[PDB]
Amino acid sequence: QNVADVSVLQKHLRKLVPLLLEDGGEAPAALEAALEEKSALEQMRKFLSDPQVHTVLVERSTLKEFISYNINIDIHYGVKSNSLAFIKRTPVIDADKPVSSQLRVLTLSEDSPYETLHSFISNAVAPFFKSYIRMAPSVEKKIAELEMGLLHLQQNI
Amino acid sequence: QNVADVSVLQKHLRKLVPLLLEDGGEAPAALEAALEEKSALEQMRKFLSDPQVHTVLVERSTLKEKEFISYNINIDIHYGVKSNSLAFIKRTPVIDADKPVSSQLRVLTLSEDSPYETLHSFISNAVAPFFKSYIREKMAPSVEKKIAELEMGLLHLQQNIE
Amino acid sequence: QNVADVSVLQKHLRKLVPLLLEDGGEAPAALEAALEEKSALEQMRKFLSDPQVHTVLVERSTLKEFISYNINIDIHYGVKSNSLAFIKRTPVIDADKPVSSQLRVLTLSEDSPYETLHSFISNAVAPFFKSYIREKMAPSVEKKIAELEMGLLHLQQNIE
Amino acid sequence: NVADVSVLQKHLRKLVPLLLEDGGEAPAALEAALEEKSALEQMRKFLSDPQVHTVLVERSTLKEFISYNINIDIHYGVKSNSLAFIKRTPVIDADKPVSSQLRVLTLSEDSPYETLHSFISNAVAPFFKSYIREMAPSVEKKIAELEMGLLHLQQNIE
Ligand SMILES: [Ca+2]
Ligand SMILES: [Ca+2]
Ligand SMILES: [K+]
Ligand SMILES: [Mg+2]
Ligand SMILES: [Mg+2]
Ligand SMILES: [Mg+2]
Ligand SMILES: [Mg+2]
Ligand SMILES: [Mg+2]
Ligand SMILES: [Mg+2]
Ligand SMILES: [Mg+2]
Ligand SMILES: [Mg+2]
Ligand SMILES: [Mg+2]
Ligand SMILES: [Mg+2]
Ligand SMILES: [Mg+2]
Ligand SMILES: [Mg+2]
Ligand SMILES: [Mg+2]
Ligand SMILES: [Mg+2]
Ligand SMILES: [Mg+2]
Ligand SMILES: [Mg+2]
Ligand SMILES: [Mg+2]
Ligand SMILES: [Mg+2]
Ligand SMILES: [Mg+2]
Ligand SMILES: [Mg+2]
Ligand SMILES: [Mg+2]
Ligand SMILES: [Mg+2]
Ligand SMILES: [Mg+2]
Ligand SMILES: [Mg+2]
Ligand SMILES: [Mg+2]
Ligand SMILES: [Mg+2]
Ligand code: NA
Repeated sequence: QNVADVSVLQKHLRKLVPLLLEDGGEAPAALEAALEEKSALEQMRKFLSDPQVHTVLVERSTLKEFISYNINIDIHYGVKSNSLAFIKRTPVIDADKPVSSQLRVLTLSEDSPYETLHSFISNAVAPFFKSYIRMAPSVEKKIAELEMGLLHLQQNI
Repeated sequence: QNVADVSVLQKHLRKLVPLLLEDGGEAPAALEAALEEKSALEQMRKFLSDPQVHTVLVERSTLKEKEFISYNINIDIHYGVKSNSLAFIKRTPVIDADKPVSSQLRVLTLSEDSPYETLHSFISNAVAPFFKSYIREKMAPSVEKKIAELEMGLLHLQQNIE
Repeated sequence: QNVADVSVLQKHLRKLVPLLLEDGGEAPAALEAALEEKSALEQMRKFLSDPQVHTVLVERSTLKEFISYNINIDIHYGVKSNSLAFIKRTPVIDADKPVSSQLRVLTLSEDSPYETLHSFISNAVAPFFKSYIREKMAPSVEKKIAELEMGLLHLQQNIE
Repeated sequence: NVADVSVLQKHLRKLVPLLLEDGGEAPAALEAALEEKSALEQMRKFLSDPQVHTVLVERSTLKEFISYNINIDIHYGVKSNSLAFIKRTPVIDADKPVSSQLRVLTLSEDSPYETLHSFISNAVAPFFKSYIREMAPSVEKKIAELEMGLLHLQQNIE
């Protein structure tokens, strides 16, 4: 019935972002600028309310010193960007349940995407899948093949 | 080369865990007990200093008694049926004392939902678009297909138990 | 040939822990959480099945009135921990015999370890050993027990 | 406020069957032992007298007829399996749980050299090391010597 208000996501990000993309301390003015952009507000409302929108990215960018943030639905890489991605666990974010129990969180660094994805596949997805299953064998093998593929791309820079 | 002290990871977890595995508030007593276990101190120390240990899992479990909450910290990444977890993966072989801890870790949450669904969601909603976003701007198109096959495979696995 | 299932050990601890580490009553929820950890299941399985693992420790810790349990193979002291140590009598715990006949049990308190050990040596080990030998290296071992007892007594006295 | 003898009896009625029997209720043999006059006096002493440190509950079999006996004296018997209780403080207080005030050690019918070797090697030595890692080195070495002494005594009769 009740979709969470945008302010619930803003408040959550003011607390979470400083822990994951900064060295602690309070939410920087730069992050507050991003949370208040009209575009950002509409992207965040869409994420909260629309079952077809699954993700939101908080991206911290530096230029040569100068820190900037941006909020958008699109999950992507940037050479001088470090990001936090939120994935909804259910189609809509319920105003009546805690927000943290409705999201999955992943961080995405400025490393080569081949390295970052290799690391997530090799160190998290592969053992988590094996832990459960120990078509399933065919999916275990595809995880292994994806891991190798990514390792090759990473080695071939 | 100076390795970060285990207190650096404890302090970080005290702040982060409540935002990700609880509904905010202070670090619960159950978490502090898990952070002070001798076994956990050992596991955390290996994570900080041993290039061969890539990961650490903070696992929050619930038991029916009304619910009893327990935490446990260990290197092994696994699923639990009434467990919601935070996994840390190191970006480099050792965690350096002289840089912020948050800059040296990758974080992923792992819920109590069916792992087929959890993994489908990470592959479909993060791994796929992150990869495609990068290659758009020769193994590469074959890895893109492999991600699509993995995605579909996890989708079918979930569908089969719904 | 048949190794006892981890559930045999869980059941035994559910009954025993409340009498030795609590004031009776039912197995606390804190103990049940410790008993179902994956790390704990693996440690307990290794204790039951592997000749090179001799012990398992059930450790009760207090924080701040907040009680936590943890199960692990390693025998150690903790400043606000009271523990129950099980030592196997044989290399492998046999499924076909009662579990209690296959274990030795020792409790290890939150007291200074000098005092705890002094007490076990002077009140149990010494008189047990003497009872047996009285009923060529044996007098030499008796002397070693007395030296150890003395040494532990002095270590405790030094921090009093 | 010193503990009454019934506090120790009740505790033994619950503990003994877990440690010296295969569970079940306290056998009549244990109840007979807890009501002997000699046992009652010894238990009373244990509770109240600073110079009595220990009490043993000893389970004996005769070819199987089961017998129990409670006495202060800690000793081995070839047909006996025992539970030893050691007081942590000079007297046992009624106002605190009795379990918090005792140390417990089981003592089996195995060769005493083997039982003692096992306690020293698997409990005392790592417990002491864990502490002195977090005169002490001389005691660590005496532990190792005792361990070795017991090992050799057991090997010699194998
Ligand atoms: Ca912007
Ligand atoms: Ca634990
Ligand atoms: K924008
Ligand atoms: Mg700023
Ligand atoms: Mg960039
Ligand atoms: Mg949806
Ligand atoms: Mg708590
Ligand atoms: Mg501990
Ligand atoms: Mg739960
Ligand atoms: Mg783990
Ligand atoms: Mg600093
Ligand atoms: Mg991170
Ligand atoms: Mg992933
Ligand atoms: Mg299907
Ligand atoms: Mg069994
Ligand atoms: Mg409890
Ligand atoms: Mg061992
Ligand atoms: Mg305590
Ligand atoms: Mg062995
Ligand atoms: Mg065996
Ligand atoms: Mg001390
Ligand atoms: Mg001993
Ligand atoms: Mg009674
Ligand atoms: Mg005394
Ligand atoms: Mg006697
Ligand atoms: Mg040893
Ligand atoms: Mg030693
Ligand atoms: Mg020697
Ligand atoms: Mg010899
Ligand atoms: Na008698």
